[PDB]
This record gives sequence, C-alpha cells and structure tokens, in this order.
Amino acid sequence: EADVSSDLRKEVENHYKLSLPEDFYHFWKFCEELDPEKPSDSLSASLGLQLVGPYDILAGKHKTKKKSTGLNFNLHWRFYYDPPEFQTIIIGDNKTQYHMGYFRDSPDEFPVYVGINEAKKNCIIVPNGDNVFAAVKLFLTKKLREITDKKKINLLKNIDEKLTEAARELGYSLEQRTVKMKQRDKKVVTKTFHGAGLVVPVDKNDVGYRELPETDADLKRICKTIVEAASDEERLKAFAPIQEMMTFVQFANDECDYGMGLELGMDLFCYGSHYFHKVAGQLLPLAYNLLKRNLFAEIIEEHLANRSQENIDQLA
Amino acid sequence: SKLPKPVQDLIKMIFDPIDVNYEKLKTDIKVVDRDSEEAEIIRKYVKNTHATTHNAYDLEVIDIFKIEREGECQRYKPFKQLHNRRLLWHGSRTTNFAGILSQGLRIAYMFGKGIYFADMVSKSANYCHTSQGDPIGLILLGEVALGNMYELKHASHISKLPKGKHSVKGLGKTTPDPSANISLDGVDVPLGTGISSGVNDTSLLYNEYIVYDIAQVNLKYLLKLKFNFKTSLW
Ligand SMILES: NC(=O)c1ccccc1
Repeated sequence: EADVSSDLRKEVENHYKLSLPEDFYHFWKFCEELDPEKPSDSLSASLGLQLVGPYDILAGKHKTKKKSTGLNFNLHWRFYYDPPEFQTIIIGDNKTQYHMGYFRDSPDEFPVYVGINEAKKNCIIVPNGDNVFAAVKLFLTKKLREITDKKKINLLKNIDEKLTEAARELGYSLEQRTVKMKQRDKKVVTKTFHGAGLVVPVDKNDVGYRELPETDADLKRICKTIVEAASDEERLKAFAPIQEMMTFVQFANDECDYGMGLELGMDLFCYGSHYFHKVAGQLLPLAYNLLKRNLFAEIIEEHLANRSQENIDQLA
Repeated sequence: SKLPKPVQDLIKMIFDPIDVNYEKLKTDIKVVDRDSEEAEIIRKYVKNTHATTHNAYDLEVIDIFKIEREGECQRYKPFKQLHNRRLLWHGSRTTNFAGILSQGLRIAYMFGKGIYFADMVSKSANYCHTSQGDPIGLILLGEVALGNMYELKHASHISKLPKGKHSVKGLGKTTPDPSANISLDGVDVPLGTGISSGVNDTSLLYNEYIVYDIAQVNLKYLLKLKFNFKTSLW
C-alpha cells in the first residue's frame, strides 16, 4: 500500500530477517513529506527523535557496508535490555537512552505494538500504541503536557495536526491500547521483569506454560545475592535456587511447557548482570528453538556474546 | 570393612562405621564386573538414551552395582506373572537413597501419586538434582511389571486406574527404537537410540511410566554417575 518498492522492502526485511508492518513504510513516506532531504531527522528538532534501525536501511545509510565486513542487524541499535522480541526503530534522549521499538511475540508474526524503554533507567518495556504513528503521536502529546515554550508548542501542534490527519486517512488508531493489543494481552501467560508480557501457545489441555516456583520479588532477591557475593564459593552457594529452578525447567520442557524456561531466562537477562549470561544462554536459545522461534535464539546468542552499553550503532 | 572400595564409597555418599551403615540399607550390594554382559548392556543403555534436549551435561558411568532389597523379590513374585515387564530408570536426590534402599520406592509428577520411571537415562538423571559443584548422582534401574498400560498424551490425576489397566504410560514424541529392544533375565530393555514414536498429538517429549502399587517394582541395579557439565555456571 505505501509507495515503497518491492526491492526496498526486501532490502530491509532480508537484512533483519523480519517482515515490517505496513505502518513502518507509510510513516517513512510521512517523514519524507516532512523533510524530503533527511526524513530520518524530520522529528529531531521538534521532538528530539531520530528514526534508526530498519529506517537506516530505507535511508540508504547501510550502503558501502556489508555482511562480510561485519554488518549484523541483530545487534544494530539493540540496547542493553532489548530482548529478541524488541526491534528498535526510534531513538530519543541519550541521557536516559529513551528508544522505541516494534515488539513481536514471534519472528513469524507482525509486531503487536511499539514499546519504549529507557535503557539507562531500567529494563521496563512500556506499550505505546500499536503502530508508529500512534507511538509518535502519544510521545508528542506527552511533550505538550510538559512544556510552556510558545514557539516549541506551535511547532508541535502543527506536526500533531499533520500526523493525526495522516493516521486517520490510513486507518491507524492513535490509542495507547488498541483492540489488537487487548486481544494479545489475553494470551499473556506472565509479565516477566520487563512487564511487556510473554506469549506462548497454550493448548486446550493447558500445555505450553507453567509458573516459576518463586515470586518475581523473591527471584530479584536471589539475583541480588548472586551479584553481591564476595567470592566464587559464596556465589556458587547463592546460585543454588537458580540451579534448582533450571532443573524444574527441564521437567517442564519434557512436558512441552516451554514457556517456563523462556520466562526464567528472560528475567535473568532483564536483571542485567553478566553473571547470568551463561545460564540465560542455555535457557533462552533452547526455549526459542522449542517454540519454533529460531531467529530469536540467534539474536539472544549474538547479543549475550556482545552486550554493549553504548556502542550499538552498527553503521557508525 | 571388607566391603569392596566402590561399595564403601557408595555408603559414604549415601550417609556409625561403614559396615553398620551398610546393614541399615537392608540391601545386598555387589559391584558389577566392568567386563560382564550386564555392564555392556547397562553402559549401552546409558549411551543411547541421552535425550537431545538435555544438553547441559554428558553422563559418565563411574560404578555399576547389582542390588537386592530384603524381601523385595518375594514381594514382587505375584507380578512376575504379568506381561510387559520392562527395565526402566528412576533418579532421585542422593539424600533419599538411604530410605529408598531400606524401604523401597514409595508413593507420596503429573499423573498422580505414583512411582515414576523413564526409558531415557537423561530424563531420570535430571531428578538427581545434581549441581555444577555437586556433580555426582545416583540412578536406579528397576524391573517394572507394567501389564496393560493406560496410554495418555497429557496430564491426568489418577485416583485409581481404569479397570483392566495396570499402569500408565505417558506417550513421548521420541522413543527408543523398538527394533533395538533386548531381553535380559526375562525383562525388556529399551536401549535403542531415540526415534519418532509416530504418536501424533502428544504433549510429552519422552515416555513416562507410572505404577500405583509398590509391589510392581523390583530394583535391580544402582549406578553412580558423573555429570560432566558442558559450560561453566557463570
Ligand atoms: N524419578 C524419575 O526418574 C522420573 C522418571 C519419569 C518421570 C518422573 C520422574
């Protein structure tokens, strides 16, 4: 529907090995209307936002860089707490590492919504509309509730008018939670530490998921002790509840409740300590492969082997 | 203590002097000769039935013991008449084996209050709860008189078996190749490598076997296993 060629779509989607929803392409064409020379930067002066990630490929920024020479889009603008489900498309304030990304429960599916995270604050992912028009509209509306500078306010209200009309013509909801998101949230089996929810198939016999034997609050206490341990011996002791839960994940896998191991590995990734990288590097690849979500197994293994806090632009 | 050294080390691991603790087990324990046929069979069973999704460790056989619990053969005798008798794995935490050997396997895990067995060594090995710094476990081989199996593809809490049935089999997607089954002292040993079971809509990766009468079990071997973990813990 958007006026982007088949060839340019395949360039974006074959590099990421993910399809992009149509609002991705429509929004690019909107930003070109905003600034034909540099559409990626059309929101920078007004909102402090820049389009990146798959938008870098639409922009032609990847030209003269190849896979052979070290180009890995699985890590491109992948911030420290971005799980495989989360694909960055927009960056904001560098002080908080604010950014937005498409959230996919499965590589075989279109994104459920646009989530945001401030990677210098925490691992929390917040839903922010189901398409990028909504996500930027909601951000803009919030900025308008925070400022009184009349010049900036008039700039934002113009962009708001343009964005709102474009989304209405295309049929994109500007609500923070849409029907699509509400239906997906009824299939969430656990929030996980990042709060954005985990979705795995659960059949008529309730096969597919089972809970962890610790509350989230108590698992965080366990992780804290592992981090604060003062020697190898102390740390092995503090790891005992984790090893126990990893054993129970094995039983759950044998009975096709693959979501339990996905949840444990995700929470350990979300906690952030490098002390969890080897255990999450066992739990998550196996869970994703058992769930036929192979691309996410590939992402998590590459990201844990190179989990950078500040040099994540593959095109710099 | 005139007990062989491997037996003495087993006693130390499970728990007075050694020969007095040995008596508490009410079990005859002998070392299987590394060059015997029993040892060949048992090591092949271990080698062939490590599942592909249990990839955190490899298993190394340290010692194999032949065990006979006091009174158990007599207790099992009426069930020896039943068809479908199979040699199966059962793992448990090391701290349970004192009671397991003295009292036998007991009844209080998703098919109710029963005694559980697997035909994949690594499935049972996981119930040892061994750890990176605690890498030695114990696993049993038991003769199980399964008879008429109640075959299931997902969890059911069984108060009682359906009339005519003697045990429950959870159907795995993967099964030891039945063409490789062998017979050992009147027991079927399913020691072939795993192939597809052809079971179409089951929610278990590997078989489970459950019996609901403690007399349906005759423990035959006890193995001491080294868990060689493939990566460090952190
Ligand atoms: N204790 C065991 O080895 C076991 C086997 C199968 C199922 C559950 C437990």
